[PDB]
Amino acid sequence: DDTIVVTAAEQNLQAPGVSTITADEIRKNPVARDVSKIIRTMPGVNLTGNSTSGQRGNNRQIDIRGMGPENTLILIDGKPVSSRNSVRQGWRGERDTRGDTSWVPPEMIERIEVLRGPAAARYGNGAAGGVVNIITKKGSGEWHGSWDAYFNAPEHKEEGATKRTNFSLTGPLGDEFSFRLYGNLDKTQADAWDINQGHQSARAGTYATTLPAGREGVINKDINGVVRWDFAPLQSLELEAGYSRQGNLYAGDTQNTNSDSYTRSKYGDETNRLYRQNYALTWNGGWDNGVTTSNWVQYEHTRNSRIPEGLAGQDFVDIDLDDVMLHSEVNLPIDFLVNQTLTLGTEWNQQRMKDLSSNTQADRSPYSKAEIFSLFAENNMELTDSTIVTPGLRFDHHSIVGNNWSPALNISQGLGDDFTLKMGIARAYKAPSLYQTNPNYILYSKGQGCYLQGNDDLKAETSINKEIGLEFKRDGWLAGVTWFRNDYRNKIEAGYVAVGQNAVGTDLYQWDNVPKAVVEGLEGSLNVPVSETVMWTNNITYMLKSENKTTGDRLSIIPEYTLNSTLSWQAREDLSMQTTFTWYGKQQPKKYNYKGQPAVGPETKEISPYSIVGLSATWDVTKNVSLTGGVDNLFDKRLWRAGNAQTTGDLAGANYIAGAGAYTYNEPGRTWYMSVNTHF
Repeated sequence: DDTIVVTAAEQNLQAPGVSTITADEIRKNPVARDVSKIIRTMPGVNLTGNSTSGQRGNNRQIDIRGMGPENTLILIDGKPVSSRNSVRQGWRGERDTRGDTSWVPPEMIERIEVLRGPAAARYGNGAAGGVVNIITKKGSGEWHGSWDAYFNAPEHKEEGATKRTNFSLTGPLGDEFSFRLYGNLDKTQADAWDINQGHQSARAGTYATTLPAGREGVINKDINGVVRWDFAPLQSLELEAGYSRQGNLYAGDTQNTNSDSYTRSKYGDETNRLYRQNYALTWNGGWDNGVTTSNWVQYEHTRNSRIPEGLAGQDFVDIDLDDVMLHSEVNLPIDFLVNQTLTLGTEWNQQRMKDLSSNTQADRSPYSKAEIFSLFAENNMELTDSTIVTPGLRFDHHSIVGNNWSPALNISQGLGDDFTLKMGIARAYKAPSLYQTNPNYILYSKGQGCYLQGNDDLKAETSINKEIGLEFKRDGWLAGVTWFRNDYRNKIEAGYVAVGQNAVGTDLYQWDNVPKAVVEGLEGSLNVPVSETVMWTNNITYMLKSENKTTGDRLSIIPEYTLNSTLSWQAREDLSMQTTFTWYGKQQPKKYNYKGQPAVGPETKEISPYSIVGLSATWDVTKNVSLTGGVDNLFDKRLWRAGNAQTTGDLAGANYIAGAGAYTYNEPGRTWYMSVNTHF
């Protein structure tokens, strides 16, 4: 019998908490400044700030199932992106990066895999929330190429516009060789410095001329090369090198005085930079035998050169991150008593950091370094014609933190009538950062929270993630309901109790483990082939629970439910159109302030449910030219950041900024856009 069973990894793409977005979907929904705009329309995915304090509220990233953006792991072609680790995390979880879903130009994406909960855990370190694996378009050995451009146009200028243009080339490079090359340039203007004027929370005294800043701008440059050697049947070697330069257009958190202040002297300048270099060597092999192997090595070098903000107690300060990842694995089809494919592998990862942070403040440390070594086995077993079980175990040894065991089990059972029952459970793993495990890494906050330092005795974060799903599927019909729950263990947050004062009576805290937190909810999907030419797709997500069991507070600020819906019409064979609709449930902020007291008055403001609609059309004029036009936010529904979620100062004193509650971000208004794709 020659029916091989698919690998556990492939099987897992069928888990109820996995979604795929195609190049076609991407081409019809042109992205402006970030592809997370399309990733967030998947069920169980939200766009939210790094910190539930509302700080850096206009820097939103992909959050999966309410676990927080920090818990989403991004891979490019299966390889982890560590770049975010060159920027230190703040006291409250804020992180001054643009996220990791903007390294790959949108037009270069073949497809996107979004894995959530149990399916995502096998990827190891960093996957507590989920995995977003970005797959690039591959070349075929013959000449092909593309030349594209995109730009939008906000009806309200305060809102920054985006322009993007890119190209790719691929072809034969000899006998057994080939190459792919692509380059990208994009620019997104920063929002106007006074965009939130007339919307700022109440403030006074030293804060009265201050305003909440809008979104910061960005400038991207990228170049990527790949050489592929197809030396044997089912045998290839692939060498990749790439380079990206990401720069900001400053606005900050309070780009606001009406005065010509420090905030206003930088507004629009590049004050922060990221240079990312990645190099990879990949060996994939196959045999008539059924056996496959995948072995690669990646070296990622990231430099963060930023102008520091504030003080303690224009010149760029740099931080360099080095990451080398080794990965090796074989897939063995096996006929024991039942058909099955055994996967066996190992990974080695080393990360080095070189800083320029000693901080007098009257702690000096040059490097940081850590290694993770891993072993893992997975098996995909075909128990019956309708029954599949995939058990797995991953072993991780972290150089500072020790051993971690991560078991997983996903089951799939056909129930007849094109109905399926699916369940999974897995233990996720996230190791603390070079920063959080370093006693030398300190942070001060005017307060006495006073000083916060590393902690070499931190446990890794862990998470038991579960899901049960029911799905009906056929002929373009799809209906599904999924229940999920994560019991999050040892989340690393700023500590809740001093560990002793200093040489002044000044209190010191550590990064520490929160014992328990929970996230629970429901996911639904509904696709209706309305007509041979008309499709209607929908997904809904509803949150039952989000909570840090230690503070009793929310883990992430997201809509209580989110509904996404697309209605598309294939009018001509070369012409389509679509309308897009999203509806958000209400957004409730934190319940308690920094000193554990109930949020009061303004700090408690919620955003009511709201919706945004878009329309767009794509016309393939020739098999070489495509034009796409659309408008986002058809009804111009807008939101403005009013400041951080909570009150700073004293409402009854002379100096203060009233809290914003959940109004921590700008939803941009009606916007026109156009896309021109040229290809062969």
